[PDB]
Formats: sequence, C-alpha cells, structure tokens
Amino acid sequence: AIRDEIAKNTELSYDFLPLSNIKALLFFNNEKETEKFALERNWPIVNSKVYFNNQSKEKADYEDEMMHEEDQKTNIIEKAMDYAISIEN
Amino acid sequence: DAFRLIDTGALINNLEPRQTTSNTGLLNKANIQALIHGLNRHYYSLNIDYHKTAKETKMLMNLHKEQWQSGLKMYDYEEKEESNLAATKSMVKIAEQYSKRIEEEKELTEEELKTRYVGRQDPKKHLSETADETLENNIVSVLTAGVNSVAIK
Repeated sequence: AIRDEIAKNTELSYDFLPLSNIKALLFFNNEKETEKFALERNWPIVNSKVYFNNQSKEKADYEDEMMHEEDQKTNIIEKAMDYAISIEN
Repeated sequence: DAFRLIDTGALINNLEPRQTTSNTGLLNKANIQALIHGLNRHYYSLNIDYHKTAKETKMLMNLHKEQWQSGLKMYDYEEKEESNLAATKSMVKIAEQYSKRIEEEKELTEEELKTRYVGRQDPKKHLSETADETLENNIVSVLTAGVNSVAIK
C-alpha cells in the first residue's frame, strides 16, 4: 500500500529519477525488482531514468472520452441557456 | 373622418332619427363649435373601419433579406465597452438618492413623505429598470460572440 501512495507523489514532483532513487523511496531491496515494478506501474525506465511523461498524459486524454459529460465539463454556451429559462419560468 | 350629407328637409320635420336607427351608437364627437354646428345642420359623421386581406398584410409585413441574418452581425466592440462603463457609473449616482431616502421615511402622511425624502421620481424603481435592461443585454452580447467564433470555425 506504501508503494502505491509514494508512486503517485513522485510524478507530480518530477519526471526524472535515477534507478537508485526509485528503489530507495519505494523501499525495494533489489534493483532488478525495481525495473520490474516500473513495468507493472506502467512506467518505462530507460537508460537509468524514468519517463513518467507518457502514461500520465495518456490517462487524461483517455478520461476526456466518457459520457456524464457535458455539465461536469461545464460549457460557457450552457451558462446563457440555463440563466434565461430561470427568469422566464 | 367620413361624412354623408343630410338633407335640410330631414331636420326641419324632425325626421332625423330615421338615419340613426339600429346601431352600436359609437360616434366620434371630437371637434365642436362652428364645425360641429355645421355637421349637425348639414352632414352625418360615421366610423371608418379598415379591412384588408391577410395576403396584403403579409407582403407589407415582410422586411429585408438581412433581417433573418442579423443575429451573427454584431455591434462594434468599442460601443459595447462604452455602454458597460456608462451603466456602472450611472447607477452609482442614483444610489446616493436611494440611501438618503431610507434614512427616515417611516413616518405618516403619504404625500409628505415623498416631498421630505424625495420619494417623488422614485430612485428604487428607476434603478431597478436600468439595472435589468443592461443585464439582459449583456447576456445577448456574450451569446453572439461565442456563437460566432464556434459556428464559423
């Protein structure tokens, strides 16, 4: 549970950590187990550097397609339409 | 106004009621003195109604080609700026009158209250009318700009 909480945090801070630092924060005892966890966490570690950049952006783009969706996103167009029918009721 | 002679003969024998039989009785009685005297002693005045077909009505009623297009035409923006500024400023000056008014104006005798605290040319009401007219407009203003941008591109 500790590993998932920390994993979340470290994205918002930075994009690049060396191999050693990833292991130390998340408290793995094996460096290879570190890189393995990174794939399972859907992070690519390349040449000793994490590239948090990919998945995070991808997720937001995926979230953006759903259905609930117009009033939750809030349209400026909708603001005029809702204001009028209040008055005229 | 429309008129039809009366005969002198009709008035002399006092036979004039014949001409005013079975009617709703609505007569225009505007214009008197010499004019009315002459009318009574010479003609009869009766109503004018206007009948028109709905074909005629529609042709007239129809306006420009650009009439049904105007909502994406919009005001020059320098004037919307001017108007926004004018309304905020004006209400401030009438708001002074309104604050003074409800200092007191809770005594008795209606007309006196209106002279003492300047309840004539009433500030609350004149303010409520201006505030709303400007408010409605500003909804229209935004509505056009957003729509123009998005529809075309």
